[PDB]
Amino acid sequence: SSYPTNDIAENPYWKRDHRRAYPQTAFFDQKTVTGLLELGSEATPRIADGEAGTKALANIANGGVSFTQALGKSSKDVIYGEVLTVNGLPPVAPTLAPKQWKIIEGEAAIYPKGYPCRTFH
Amino acid sequence: WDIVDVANRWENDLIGWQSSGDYMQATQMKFTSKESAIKFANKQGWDFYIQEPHHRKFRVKQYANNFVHSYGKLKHIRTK
Amino acid sequence: VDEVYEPIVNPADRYLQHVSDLHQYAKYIMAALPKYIQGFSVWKDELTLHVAPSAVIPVTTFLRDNTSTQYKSIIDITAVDYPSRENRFEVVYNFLSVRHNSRIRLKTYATEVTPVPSITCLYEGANWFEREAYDMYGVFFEGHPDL
Amino acid sequence: RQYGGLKDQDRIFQNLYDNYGWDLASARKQGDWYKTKELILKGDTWIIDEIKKSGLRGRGGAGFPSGLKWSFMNPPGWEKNEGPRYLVVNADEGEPGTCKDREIMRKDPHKLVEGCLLAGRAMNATAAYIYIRGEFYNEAAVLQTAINEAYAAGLIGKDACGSGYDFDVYIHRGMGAYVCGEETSLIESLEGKAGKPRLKPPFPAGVGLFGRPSTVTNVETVAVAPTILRRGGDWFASFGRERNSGTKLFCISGNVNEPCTVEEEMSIPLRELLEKHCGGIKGGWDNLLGVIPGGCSVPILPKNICEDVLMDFDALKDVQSGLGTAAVIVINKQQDVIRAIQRFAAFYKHESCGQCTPCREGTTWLLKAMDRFRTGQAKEREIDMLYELTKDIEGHTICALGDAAAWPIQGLIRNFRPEMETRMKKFHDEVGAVSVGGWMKDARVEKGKVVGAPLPGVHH
Amino acid sequence: KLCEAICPALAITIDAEERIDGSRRTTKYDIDMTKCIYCGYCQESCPVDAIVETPNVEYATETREELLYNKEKLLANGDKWELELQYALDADAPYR
Amino acid sequence: SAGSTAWEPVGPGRDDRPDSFKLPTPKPE
Amino acid sequence: AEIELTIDGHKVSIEAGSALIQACEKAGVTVPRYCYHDKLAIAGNCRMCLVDVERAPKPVASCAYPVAPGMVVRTDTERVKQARENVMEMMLQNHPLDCPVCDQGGECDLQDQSMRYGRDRGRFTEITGKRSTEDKNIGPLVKTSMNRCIHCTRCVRFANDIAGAPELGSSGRGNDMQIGTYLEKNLNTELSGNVIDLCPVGALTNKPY
Amino acid sequence: HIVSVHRNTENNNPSIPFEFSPENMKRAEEVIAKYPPQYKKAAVMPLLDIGQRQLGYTSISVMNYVAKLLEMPPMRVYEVATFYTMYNRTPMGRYHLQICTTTPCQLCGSDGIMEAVQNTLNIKPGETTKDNLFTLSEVECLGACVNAPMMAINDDYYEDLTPEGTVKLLEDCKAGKMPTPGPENHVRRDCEPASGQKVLLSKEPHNVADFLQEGI
Amino acid sequence: DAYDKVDFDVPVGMNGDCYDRYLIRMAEFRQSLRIIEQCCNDMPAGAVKVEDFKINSPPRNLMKEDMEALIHHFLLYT
Ligand SMILES: Cc1cc2nc3c(=O)[nH]c(=O)nc-3n(C[C@H](O)[C@H](O)[C@H](O)COP(=O)(O)O)c2cc1C
Ligand code: SF4
Ligand code: SF4
Ligand code: SF4
Ligand code: SF4
Ligand code: SF4
Ligand code: FES
Ligand code: FES
Repeated sequence: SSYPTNDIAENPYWKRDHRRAYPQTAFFDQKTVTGLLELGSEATPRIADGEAGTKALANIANGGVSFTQALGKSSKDVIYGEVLTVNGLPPVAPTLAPKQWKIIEGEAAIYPKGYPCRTFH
Repeated sequence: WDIVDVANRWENDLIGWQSSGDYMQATQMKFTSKESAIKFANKQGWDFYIQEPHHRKFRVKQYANNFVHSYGKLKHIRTK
Repeated sequence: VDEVYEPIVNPADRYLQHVSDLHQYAKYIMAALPKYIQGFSVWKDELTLHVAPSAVIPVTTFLRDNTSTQYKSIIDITAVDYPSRENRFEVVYNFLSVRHNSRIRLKTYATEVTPVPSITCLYEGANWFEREAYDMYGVFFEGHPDL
Repeated sequence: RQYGGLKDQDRIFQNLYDNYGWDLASARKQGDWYKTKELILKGDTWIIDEIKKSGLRGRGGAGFPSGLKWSFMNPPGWEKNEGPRYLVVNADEGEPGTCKDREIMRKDPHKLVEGCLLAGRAMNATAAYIYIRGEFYNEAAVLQTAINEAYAAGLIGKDACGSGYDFDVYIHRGMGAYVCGEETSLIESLEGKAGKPRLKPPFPAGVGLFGRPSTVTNVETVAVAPTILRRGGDWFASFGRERNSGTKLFCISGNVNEPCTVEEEMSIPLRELLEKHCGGIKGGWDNLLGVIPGGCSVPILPKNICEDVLMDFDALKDVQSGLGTAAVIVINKQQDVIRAIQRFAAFYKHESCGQCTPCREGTTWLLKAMDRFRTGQAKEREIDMLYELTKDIEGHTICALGDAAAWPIQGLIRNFRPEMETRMKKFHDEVGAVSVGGWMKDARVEKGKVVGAPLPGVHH
Repeated sequence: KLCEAICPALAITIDAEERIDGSRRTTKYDIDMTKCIYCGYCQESCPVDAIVETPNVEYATETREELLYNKEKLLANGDKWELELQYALDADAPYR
Repeated sequence: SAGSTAWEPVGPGRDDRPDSFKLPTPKPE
Repeated sequence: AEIELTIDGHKVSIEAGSALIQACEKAGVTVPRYCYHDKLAIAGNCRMCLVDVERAPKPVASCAYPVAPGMVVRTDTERVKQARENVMEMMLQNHPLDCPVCDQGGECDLQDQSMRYGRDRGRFTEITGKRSTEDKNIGPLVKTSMNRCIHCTRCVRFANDIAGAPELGSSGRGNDMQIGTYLEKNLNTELSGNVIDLCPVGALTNKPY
Repeated sequence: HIVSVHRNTENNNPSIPFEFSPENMKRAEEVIAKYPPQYKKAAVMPLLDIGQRQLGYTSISVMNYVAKLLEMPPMRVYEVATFYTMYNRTPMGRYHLQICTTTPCQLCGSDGIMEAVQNTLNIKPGETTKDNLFTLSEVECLGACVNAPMMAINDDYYEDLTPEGTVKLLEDCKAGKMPTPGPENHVRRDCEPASGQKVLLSKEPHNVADFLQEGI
Repeated sequence: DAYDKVDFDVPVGMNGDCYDRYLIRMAEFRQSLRIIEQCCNDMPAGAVKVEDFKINSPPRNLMKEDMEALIHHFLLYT
C-alpha cells in the first residue's frame, strides 16, 4: 500500500476519485468559434454589459452573424494574437512531451563507424 | 426480436445444455429515440410493434399527512 | 522501505497547456478553411476535426502539404455505427506527423449507400484500410482501384 | 459587574429544602395562586411580551428564547383551525447529572401547575399534559394529589380560578426512556406509539399532539413564569449578562466534597459555584482533571478553562461546550476520565431509539472503540479515526441525541489525548503489539470464538 | 455464479437450488474445456477458493465428450489433487 | 448485458476548457 | 399551485407541499434513497437523501423537506458527498458478508449506491465483531435472513397501509431493533409477495426461487 | 442487552387468560377518559403498567387484552412494551434492585455497591435468585445524581448508600420491614447540602404578593 | 510507462534494406538488456495496481473480512 491512500482518518474518496473528475469532451462548432471572435473570452472580454450583451450572444447562438463576416470584421490585434501568433506566424502541431534528439558516435555507439546503423540518445 | 417457437431453445441430451437455432435470440439494438428506431426498421424492412411506456403518475407526498387529525374513528393506526 | 509514499494526483492536470495549444491550433485551422470544417473537439491531447465527405480530399491535402501540419503518415481508418443517426456511419481517419511529433483525427459521415472519397490518391497505405472498412461495415470508398 | 449573590429574597424556588409546605394551604403563603385571575384576564399578548422582555430562555438544554416559541403557537388566523390546542411539559429528566426537575415537583408543585395554566393561557391551550418518568413514581403521586387539590379549589378545570378559561391538567407517566424527553418523541409517546422521534418539519406548533398544535416546555421554564409575571420582568433582566438572564438551578455532583443542588443567577463563575455553595473540590482545586457543566450531552472542560468561564450559554459556547440542564459533573485526578466517557457512550447506545441509521450504528462503534482505548488496545491513528466517526453522526440525524453522542468524545480527544496514548503504550509494553481493530498477531477464529486476544466489553 | 459471469468463453454452466438441509448448493456444474482458454479469472472471482486450476496438463483424450466435465468429474479431480492444490495455495494465496 | 447497472456510474466530468475559449459572461450590470 | 426553484442550476416547477426529491426527479437529478418509495408513506430513517439548502445550515432530507419558492439546492458539493460516504459506512458496518448467497446480488441498491456514492474500503475491523440476529418464520412464501436488514420500514408501511396486515412491526429499541412479528405468526395477506419487491436488501426473498 | 423476540412457554402464552379486577377496570376507564375518545390507544402505556402491577410481569396475555380493549392490533402493543424498558416481559423477583452505574454514581462508589450485592446474593445482572426474591439489574441515571450513589427497590429510592448499608438493607428486605426511602439512615437529608442549608435559612417565606409589579 | 525514467538509445539506419533492419533488431536486443538491468536495479516498493477498489479487485484478506471490498469484488467480477 501507499500512505495517503491507506490513511484511515483524513482520506475521503471524493478527493482521490479521479474517474468522476474526468475531463469533458469539448465541442466547438463554427457558432461557438465566431462568438469567441466577434466577442472574446473570459480572459480577454470584448462584450457589452447587461442584457444587451446577452442578446449579443444570442444573435450568434442563432445564425445572426457568420464566421467569415467576423473573420473580416476582425482587427489586426484580434487575428494576430488570437488566431495566429503575435509575430504573425501560424501555430505548429503541438507536442506534449518534446524530444530533442542527439547522436552518439565512435566508441559509445552500439555499432562501429563502418556499419550502416547509428545510435540516437 | 420476437421468438420463433420451434427454434428458440431446447435441451440437449448429452450434457444438459440449451441449444438454439434462432440467431437473433441475443441481439438487442439500442437507440436514442423512437423515431430513429422506426426509421431504421423501415429502412431494413422489419415489421415492428411499438410498446409505449408507462410512467409513474405524479402525486403530492407530505410527511405531515402521517400525523394529521382524525375527527372521527381512526381508520388505521400508523407505525412509522 | 518502511512507508511507501505515492502522492495523489489527477492524470489530467498534466495536459492543460497542451490542450490550450491544441485549441489555438484548431482555431487557426477553422479560420483557415471555413468552407469545410464544421467543428472540432479536444479531449486529453487528442484533437478531432469534423467534416463532410466532400471535404476529405481538400483537408487531407492541407494536412499533408502545409508546413505547420505535415501529417504525412496514415495511421488508421475506421468506421463506427451509430444507428440512431440518419447517417449511421462515421468514418475516422487518424494521422501522424513525425516532423512535429503530433497526431490528429478527421471524421466524416456516410450511409449504407452514400460513398466516401478515397485518399489513395495521397496515402497509398489507405488501400487496405479502406478495403477493411468496406468489408466490415459496408462503406464505399469512391475512386478506389480495387475495392 | 460580578454575579453569584442571588439572595433568598430573589430565589424563586423557595421550599427547595422542605423549609415549608407543598400543600395548597402553604403555597398560598408562598404567594402561589395569588392573582392568577387577573393575570388570565390580561391576555395572550401581555403575557408573551413580558416573558419576552424577561429574556427567559430554555432550560432543558436548548436555550431557545421563551416567549418567541410560545408566540409561534399564536399566528394570525389560528381560531379557524377549530380544534383543541394542547400544552406539554417535559418533566422527563433523563440527563445524567440532572436532578432539578425532581426538586421542582416533590417540593413546590403548585408553581408548576400555575405555570401550565399560564403558558396555556398565553398559547390559548385547552389542556396541559405532563410527561413524567416512570421511575419518578412517588413524585408523580404527589403531583397528582396537588393537581387534585387545585381541581377542588377551581384553579384548574372549568372556569379556572373563576375566570372565563376552561383548562384541564393531566399527568402522563412515561415508562422509561431518555429519548422520549425529546420534543417530538414525547408526543408520539402520548399518542400510544413508541417514542420514536419525528422530523422537523412539521413543527409541533403546526402539527403536534393528536394532530393538533402543541408546545413542549421544561418544568422550570413554566414553573418560574408565574413569578416573572407577578413580579415585573425587569428584575429578571437585572440578573446575569444581557442575553443570559436570571436564576438557574444547578445540580452539582461527583467528586466534590459536598454534593449539592442550588439556585443562583446565571453568569456566575464556575469556581465560586464549586467552592461556596458546595465544599470545594475533594482534594483541592488543583486536584481537578476536568468538569462537565451541562451533563453528559456536553464536552468536558479542562482545568485551564475552569479558572475563568462563566456559567452561561454564550461563554460556554465560546469554549466549544454548552450549558445543558446546568448539571455540573466534577472529576478529580484520581479518576479514569476515559471510563466516564465510555460509560456515556454505553448510555447513548442504550437510549438510541433505533430509528435513523447513524445513531443505531455509530453509537455501537463508538462504544466498541472506547472500550478498547480504555485498555490501550488500539493505535494512535485510531483517535483520528474516532474523530471522523463522530463527524459521521454530528449532523445526519433526526433528533439531537446523535450530536449529544458525538460531542463528549470530541472533547476528550481535544483535551486529554495523551492519557489515551499513554494507556496505549502501556498495552504495547504489558501485553503485546496491536493492529487496527484490536486484532493482535496470535488472534484467530478457532471454534466459534476469538481466542488469541482479550475482548473488551463483552458481557451479554 | 461469478465464475459463470466473468468467464470470457462462457464455458461454465451452473444450476442451483435449495438443498435438503436448507443450504445453497449446486446440482450442475459443467466446464467445456474445449471452450476454456485457461485465464484463471474463475479462481480469482470465487470468494471461497472452490474452483481452482491445477498444474496438471496431462489430460488428453481420444474423444471430445470426455472434455465436457461435470460436477462429479471435478469433485474427484479435487479429491485427487488436493495435496498439490494445498502446496500451490500456501505459496500463492498471499499474493492473491 | 442484462445485469447492467441501474444507477448512473460516473457523473458529469470536469471542465478543462481554457478560459480563452469559454464564451464570456456579460458583466451583470 | 406550481412553484419554481433551482436544483444544480436547473429550474423546475412542481406543486406546493411536495417533496424535494420529486422535484429532483422532475429535473433528472439522480438522488439516492432507501426509505423512500413513491407509493408508500414517507419516513426519514435511511438518511441517504441528504442535500444542501441555502436556507438551512445542516444538510436536510430531500425525502421530507417541503418544497418552497425560490429555494436553491445543490447535490454535488463536498458536504453532500461526505455525508453520503459516512452514512454508507454506517449502513455497512453491521451488514453480513452474504452477497454470494443473497438472492439480491446483481440487483441490490446497497451495492450500487455503495459503489457510486461510497468508499472503496471500510475502516471497521473491530474484534467484537458485527451484530447478529435470528431469522423469522413468517411463512412459506417469504424467506428471511434478517442480519441483512437496514431498517428502512418499507415492509411495515406497506403492510399496515396498503395491505392491511398489521402483524408486521418494529420490536425492540436501538441497535437491537428487529423487524418482525413479536411472536411466531405468518404474514397473512394475498399481497405478501410485494414486500419482496420492496425490500432493497435480501432480508425478504422469494422462497420457490 | 435487550430481547426483542418472544418464544411461547407454558407460563407465558396467549392461551393463559387475563382480566383486570373491578378496581383496576374502574381505574382503566378513568385513564381512558383523560384522553380523547378516538385516541384511546394513547392509554396503552398506563394500562400496561396497571397490568404489570396486578400481575408481576407484562405477559403476552396482558398485551393482548389491552389491544382488545383499545381496539388496536396487538403488534402495536408489542412494540410499546418492547421499546420502553420498565415493562418487564419476564417473571421478576419480589425486589427489583436497580443500581445506577452512571458516571456520577460511579465516581461516588457504585462499583462497590454492585460488588457487595453480587457477593451477598451471589447473582449477576439480569439474573434471579433461587428464592424469587431479588431480581438484579444495573441501569442508567435515575434522577438522583446529587444523592450519589443510590439504588431502587420496587419504585422506592434508597440514597447515599454505602456497601455495609446496602448489605444490611438487603438483609432487612429479605426478612421483614424495609426502611423508608431517602438518604441512608437519614443522618443526611434529601437535597439540602449535607453540612446543613446555606441558602434558605429562614422560618417564614417571602410571599411574592409583597413584591408585585405596579400594574396588575 | 517508465521509458522516460530509464536510459536507452534508439538505433537508426540508412539504405532501408533488410540488413539495416536486422542490425536495428539486434541493437534493440542489447538496449533492452540495458533497460532490464536498470529496472532490476530499481524496482520501487508499493502497490502494483490502482488502490481504487472500484476499478481493481481488492485483496482477498479484505474481501473475506470487509463488506465494501466484497461488494466491489462482486460488481467488478459480474
Ligand atoms: C434526546 C433528548 C432528550 C432530552 N431529555 C430531556 C429531559 O429528560 N429533561 C429536560 O428538561 N430536557 C430534555 N431534553 C431537552 C428539552 O426538553 C427539549 O429538547 C426541548 O428543548 C424543550 O426544552 P425548552 O422548552 O425548555 O426550551 C432532551 C432533548 C433531547 C434531544
Ligand atoms: S439520533 Fe438516535 S435517538 Fe435520535 S432519532 Fe435518530 S436513532 Fe433515534
Ligand atoms: S479459467 Fe478457464 S474455466 Fe475459468 S473462466 Fe477462464 S476459460 Fe473459463
Ligand atoms: S462458489 Fe466459486 S465455483 Fe461456485 S459458483 Fe461461486 S465462483 Fe463458481
Ligand atoms: S425487513 Fe427488509 S423491507 Fe423491512 S425494513 Fe428491513 S430491509 Fe427493509
Ligand atoms: S442485500 Fe447485502 S448481502 Fe445482499 S446483495 Fe445487497 S449488500 Fe450484498
Ligand atoms: S430517502 Fe430521505 S432519509 Fe430516506
Ligand atoms: S448518575 Fe446515578 S442517579 Fe443519576
